[PDB]
Amino acid sequence: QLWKWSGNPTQRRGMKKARKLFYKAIVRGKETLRIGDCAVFLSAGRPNLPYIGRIESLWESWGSNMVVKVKWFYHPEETKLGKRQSDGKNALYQSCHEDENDVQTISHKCQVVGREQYEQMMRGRKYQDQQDLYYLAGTYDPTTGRLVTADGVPVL
Repeated sequence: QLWKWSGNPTQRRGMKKARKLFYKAIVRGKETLRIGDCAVFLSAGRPNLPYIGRIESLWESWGSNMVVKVKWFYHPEETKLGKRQSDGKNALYQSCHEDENDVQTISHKCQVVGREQYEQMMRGRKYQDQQDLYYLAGTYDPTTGRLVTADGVPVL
């Protein structure tokens, strides 16, 4: 019931300069999590719906501190605009705003696919409101507040 490293690491420096050992993947029993896969985390603050992010760099510092750098997704409720009318279920807005967190705060691996792929996948199972599959709806920048659709269309 914990996340452990998987595979040989590589030593490097910098990245807020000090020394660390960067790994490529973590494992929790049956579950695997490689760099590039999307993961739902364990959130507790004021953000509305669960934080979901893409892993960019896993490392361990001196003292066995497991740190994961995450590029954040954004639910429609977390933007400066509310859930757009007819936005869709399980919509995620891509962002290029990243930060570091603890590796053990990862709830479970998830998938982020296109809208048509999302609707083709979620066609049968009656238990639809899950937390394992989401669809990309566009790009959101928290610094500017601007957000565009999955086709490059800014909104108001």
